[PDB]
Amino acid sequence: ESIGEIMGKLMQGEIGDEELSKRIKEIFGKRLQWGYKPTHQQQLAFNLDFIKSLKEMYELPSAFLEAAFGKTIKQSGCYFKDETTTIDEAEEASHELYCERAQIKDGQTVLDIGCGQGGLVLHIAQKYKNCHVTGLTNSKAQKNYILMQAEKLQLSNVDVILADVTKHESDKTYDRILVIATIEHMKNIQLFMKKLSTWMTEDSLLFVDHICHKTFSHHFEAIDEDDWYSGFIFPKGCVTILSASALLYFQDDVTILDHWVVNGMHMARSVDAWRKKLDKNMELAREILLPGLGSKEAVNGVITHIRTFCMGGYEQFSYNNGEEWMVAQMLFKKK
Amino acid sequence: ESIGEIMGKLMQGEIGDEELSKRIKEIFGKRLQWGYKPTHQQQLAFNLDFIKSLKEMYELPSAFLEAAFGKTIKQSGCYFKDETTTIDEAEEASHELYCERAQIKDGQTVLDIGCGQGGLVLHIAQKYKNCHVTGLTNSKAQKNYILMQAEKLQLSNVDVILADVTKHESDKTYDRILVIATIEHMKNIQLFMKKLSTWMTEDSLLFVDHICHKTFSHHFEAIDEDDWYSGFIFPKGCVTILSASALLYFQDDVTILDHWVVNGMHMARSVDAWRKKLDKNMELAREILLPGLGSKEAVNGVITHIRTFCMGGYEQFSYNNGEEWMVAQMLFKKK
Ligand SMILES: C[S@@+](CC[C@H](N)C(=O)[O-])C[C@H]1O[C@@H](n2cnc3c(N)ncnc32)[C@H](O)[C@@H]1O
Ligand SMILES: C[S@@+](CC[C@H](N)C(=O)[O-])C[C@H]1O[C@@H](n2cnc3c(N)ncnc32)[C@H](O)[C@@H]1O
Ligand SMILES: COc1ccc(C[C@H]2c3cc(O)c(OC)cc3CCN2C)cc1O
Ligand SMILES: COc1ccc(C[C@H]2c3cc(O)c(OC)cc3CCN2C)cc1O
Repeated sequence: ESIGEIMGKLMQGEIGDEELSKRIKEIFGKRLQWGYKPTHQQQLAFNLDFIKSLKEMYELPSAFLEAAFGKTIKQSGCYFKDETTTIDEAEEASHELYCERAQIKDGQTVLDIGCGQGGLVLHIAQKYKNCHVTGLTNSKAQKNYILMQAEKLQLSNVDVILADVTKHESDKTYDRILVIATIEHMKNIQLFMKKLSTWMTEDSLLFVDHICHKTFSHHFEAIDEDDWYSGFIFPKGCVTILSASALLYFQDDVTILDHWVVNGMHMARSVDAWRKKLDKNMELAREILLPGLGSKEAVNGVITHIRTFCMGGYEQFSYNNGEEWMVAQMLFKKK
Repeated sequence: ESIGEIMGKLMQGEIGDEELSKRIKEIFGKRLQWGYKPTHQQQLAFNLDFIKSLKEMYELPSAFLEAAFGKTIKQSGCYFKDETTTIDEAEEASHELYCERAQIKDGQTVLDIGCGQGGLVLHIAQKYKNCHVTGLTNSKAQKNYILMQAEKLQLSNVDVILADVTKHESDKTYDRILVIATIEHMKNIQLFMKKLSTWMTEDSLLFVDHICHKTFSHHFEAIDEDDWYSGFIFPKGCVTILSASALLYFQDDVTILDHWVVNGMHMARSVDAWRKKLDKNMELAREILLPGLGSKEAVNGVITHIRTFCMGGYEQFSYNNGEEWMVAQMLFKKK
């Protein structure tokens, strides 16, 4: 059983959902075997080795995005109160959670780093009309989308910075900096945190939300030759899954004030909703993508990628009733 | 079954070792039930609540001490390589571990806070003749003992500061600060850490060793009315057991560089050796104490206290093969 084989059957839609879930679950189970140590002594030795190594280091059309994701195209874990919470409500609930945890108050300058399609930017701007809300994104498409939404919603307190955060230089400081599902993509965390501190004053607060494992850190990459999933989903080996505590060791330039995690079932419910909505709008999605992609085969490839991401994400975050992979949140002030 | 009852039978030597161990083990088991939460979400909420609360806040004759403890009267967890390691060897092995983990080098100024009988002070002074080693203790007896030992061992590089560390004021800085089994007694940790930072330069390192639980923090005090042990051992409610990670949240003035724990079986072997040696020298011990104490009953009381401490300590640190309560160590530099 080779991976070239498994990829073939996967791309040809010949693996049933039940089998696909089972295979991915098995791959995550192996990640758990790799990460858990028999003693806390060894667990910390392993975790500290990961932290020390860290310290030495085509866009989807928005119409397609709107057909797969919730209303504000949130691309991060949402928050589900009820069994009946829709993805749209879940988006809103997690926006309000961030506002509370980050102590957003009317009149503050707010910076959202890696703002995506700007669901959070738009939420804060509308809710707090005296705040000035800046999103920062490296994507031209995202900037354009946010600006269009701000205009449609009669929001005058939004700007977007188009930039690679790791290169962006400014003397500007902000009362509140929010970093949502972005730190996972950052090559140099110590330098990232340091730069963020330079955009803060003594009164600023920094809020970070990231997917985590409760116990250990890992790069999102294949353990063994049998793992076809990790490299399929992330073909760059560029996503890091920090442990729930990893950022505690990155207080060179910022100091922790609070620390939470959100159980993984919330993220699981998120990716499940995306998957279902994508399945629902499958034909429309296929039509939307065809122009920009060329082939209907290249279409199916993109769709398979996204759907499998959702299928795998479900197994990942729901493992052990959400008590393995989950979401970590931290609040810091400047040193 | 009242506690007044249990204390009576205990002081009258009418509780067998097997029963005594069982009762204490049960008390610790209840502490575990109290500390472990069903989700990491709740575990952190509980742990952060403990950390936030923190941020709002007659001497035994040395001859007796020599008859109960190892050669250098180390009053902290030792380190046992073999089944045949004596308490004396265990003392030495943990001294060398500290020297490595704290990166002690010949020629440094070294400060040992809460230095006790100065086993570590004497070890560094003898091993590194160009170091200057200062112990700081609040006990006149300890200062006297260390000074006598330094004189006997022809050590010219030792001084002792007699002081309450929480009141001590000095402009003096040191290359290395060591804090061994002392932070557990500190009322205000944030202020303690802050003061330590003022005794450091950019080149200094701070090493802290403390008893911990791997998962949660707790005051060493009775949970319920059935716990006769906690208040017997520590009648002041003045000992805090931080979690293995708690000090990560105290980086206002210092930054973490490394983090370890030592499995609890080492501490268990420590208190067991003390208990056995005390049992061995029981008659001598009783004789030594009689002058300073008056009654032979007051003697038995002190001995019961110490022995029960050892008996309980064994159950505490050996719980789950040393994977509950254990020893945490951290290395920091100044901010
Ligand atoms: C997983 S998405 C999170 C989007 C948004 N925060 C949300 O929660 O929906 C990661 C975001 O970070 C952006 N990003 C990644 N690397 C970046 C970089 N170096 N500079 C700026 N933005 C970056 C991506 O384009 C995207 O907007
Ligand atoms: C558990 S003993 C540890 C002794 C020694 N470090 C060892 O490992 O054997 C705690 C030590 O801290 C000292 N101590 C406690 N509170 C203190 C304070 N406020 N100032 C100075 N020393 C203190 C005690 O007298 C004792 O020397
Ligand atoms: C295919 O495009 C994407 C769609 C949605 C997300 C949301 C989210 C997320 C959700 C997961 O379930 C996951 O699995 C490890 C990884 C990530 C990494 C980035 N972010 C934290 C990210 C994307 O790159
Ligand atoms: C009776 O006098 C003592 C003798 C030995 C110690 C060693 C050690 C220690 C060992 C334990 O096993 C323990 O149980 C929680 C608590 C403590 C607190 C202080 N220190 C970290 C401390 C003493 O106060």
